[PDB]
Amino acid sequence: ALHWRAAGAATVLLVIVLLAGSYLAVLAERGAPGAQLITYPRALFWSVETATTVGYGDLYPVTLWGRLVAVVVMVAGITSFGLVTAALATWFVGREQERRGHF
Amino acid sequence: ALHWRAAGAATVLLVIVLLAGSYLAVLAERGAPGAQLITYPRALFWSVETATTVGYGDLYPVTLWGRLVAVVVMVAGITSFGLVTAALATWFVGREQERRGHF
Amino acid sequence: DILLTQSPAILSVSPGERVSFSCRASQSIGTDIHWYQQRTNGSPRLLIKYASESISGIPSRFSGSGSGTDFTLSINSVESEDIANYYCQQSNRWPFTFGSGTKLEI
Amino acid sequence: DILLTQSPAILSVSPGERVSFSCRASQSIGTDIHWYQQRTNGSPRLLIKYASESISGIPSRFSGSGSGTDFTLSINSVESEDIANYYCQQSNRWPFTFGSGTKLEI
Amino acid sequence: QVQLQQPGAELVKPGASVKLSCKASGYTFTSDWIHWVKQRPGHGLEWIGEIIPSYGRANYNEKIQKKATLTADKSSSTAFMQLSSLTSEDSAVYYCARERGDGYFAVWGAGTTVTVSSAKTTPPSVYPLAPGSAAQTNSMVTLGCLVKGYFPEPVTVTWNSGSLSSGVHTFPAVLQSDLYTLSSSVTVPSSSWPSETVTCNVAHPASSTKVDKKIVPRD
Ligand SMILES: CCCC[N+](CCCC)(CCCC)CCCC
Ligand SMILES: CCCCCCCCCO
Ligand SMILES: CCCCCCCCCO
Ligand SMILES: [K+]
Ligand SMILES: [K+]
Ligand SMILES: [K+]
Ligand SMILES: [K+]
Ligand SMILES: [K+]
Repeated sequence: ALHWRAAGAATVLLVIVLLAGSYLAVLAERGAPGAQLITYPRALFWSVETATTVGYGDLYPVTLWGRLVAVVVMVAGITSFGLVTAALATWFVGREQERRGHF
Repeated sequence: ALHWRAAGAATVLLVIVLLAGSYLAVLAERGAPGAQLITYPRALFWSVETATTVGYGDLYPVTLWGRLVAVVVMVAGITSFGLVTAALATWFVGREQERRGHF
Repeated sequence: DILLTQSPAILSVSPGERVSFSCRASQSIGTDIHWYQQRTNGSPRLLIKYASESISGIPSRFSGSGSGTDFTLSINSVESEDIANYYCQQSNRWPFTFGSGTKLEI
Repeated sequence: DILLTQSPAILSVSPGERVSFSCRASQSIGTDIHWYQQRTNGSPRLLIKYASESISGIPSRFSGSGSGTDFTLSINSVESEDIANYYCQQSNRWPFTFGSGTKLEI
Repeated sequence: QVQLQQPGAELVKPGASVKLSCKASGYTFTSDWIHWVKQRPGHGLEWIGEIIPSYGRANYNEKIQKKATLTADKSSSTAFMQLSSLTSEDSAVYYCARERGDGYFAVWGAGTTVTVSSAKTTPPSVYPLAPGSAAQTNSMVTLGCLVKGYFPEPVTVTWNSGSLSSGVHTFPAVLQSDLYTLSSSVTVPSSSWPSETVTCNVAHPASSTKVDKKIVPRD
């Protein structure tokens, strides 16, 4: 199943991006006066609300590499959601042409 | 492949919108007292978090044409994501009816 | 707009002593402050961009710090060529504004 | 709410001199300030909308500036017809409020 | 390799106008902003306005009176500022600065000294200043150069075309009867004179003149 390979890998990729992104955000934001994304617990929640595109604004990067990490977290969460949605649609379609009599 | 033409063109369109949108935002925001979207580096990151609909609120236009540019960046990122997701679903479907024996 | 207050107007310091100018903004501007040097009958010269980051060609003698509404330009061991007028400029909000300036005397 | 303080109450100026009224808000209101003119036994008249933008029919003599909590209405070369009461009004937050007013005398 | 080249000085009659220029060399990106800064003698820096030559849009300082009008010519890489209806309050030094669209002014021009007066342009008079023939010399001998009767500011003075940079004092000019007077001093070793040649180079940009003067000991 190709659609389950792409969705399954993207979700694994997303988890790696969320954890590494939380780590790399703190590493890139510290050293910049005024930054508030400087502790791992709340940086872990920031990566989730970034990947899900919620983006409250309570937490955000101010540096270049912090923003580059943010972009990666944005793209990873969006593409993973696009692949899973696509994989679900083909799963339902193939399931629907079955149950009738089409294999 | 029509679905790869539409997804491939939309992503190219998105890159053009992101770069021009960052340029046109600064051009439209300068001259308005209080505007903070007035330098190209951070305006480049603003267009990304706008097209991905993250929207932290750290950066946003305050003028008419700045907001019109923002609308274009919003729509471009959303429609590009809708076309790529659609193109992936048909790619998986066509790939799934293959591998069986249907051409 | 954003007014930048520079203190003191004139700053007296002994040779070889670390000195510090102060730039303060009417409101929080993060780190979008820039420092310039202007000698007698000369044009302004960028020393420090974005509060703390340095500029190629400018000695490591110069260093900046601060964030929000309090910014500082420091000079480790002031020598004679440091005698000039120092200005700060913000780029956080439109329009760009300058500080009143601080003269350095040894 | 948002209180708008106008200074000074009365403003004396010589003919042909650039004058400036001041309007200040209790809190930051961006640029959502508006200026009105009211002559003797007359109705208020909009001169400037949104801090700096002009109004058709109003001379280029009038100009506005400022943002946040400090706004200014300027008059290049004051003449006799400028003698009136000047008010500022904010539309950033509900409710709309007016300034105390500034009388111009020549 | 001056990135931003401006004329030396400009003399304007009260009520008239002038068109200042700022020729730009170096890299010229589409994200470049040209800023103009006004500075009065003994005063600080004042932001007038900005312009992006690649698009032609200009912004101005709302807090002050609009005396300037910004234009640009992409073919020649030269921005222009039109100062109209000038009074004595508009006499200052006007700089042009290039911003890469990232907030700071990376490179400045030399500045143009604009003088608004009804007086006429007068070339400077350079006079040698050799010490008395009965004066004593240490290990250093101080020589001078007198520049008087010029209008308007400024004047530039060099000794031996800049090679005699160290030991040079150029005193601020004094205004009297619509005319300026300036003196400049140079300190050279007593063995370096009159053995080596010493000459002051006085340039008056407002009259487009430049002369030299060899400091010959008094007969
Ligand atoms: C349920 C709302 C999900 C938000 N989306 C999808 C984000 C997926 C992480 C944002 C578009 C990002 C291109 C879609 C909004 C549609 C208006
Ligand atoms: C990918 C994380 C790298 C962060 C490095 C930040 C260095 C900033 C130096 O000013
Ligand atoms: C598309 C960008 C155009 C920006 C023009 C702004 C003009 C504002 C004038 O008040
Ligand atoms: K969203
Ligand atoms: K949001
Ligand atoms: K938000
Ligand atoms: K917010
Ligand atoms: K907020």
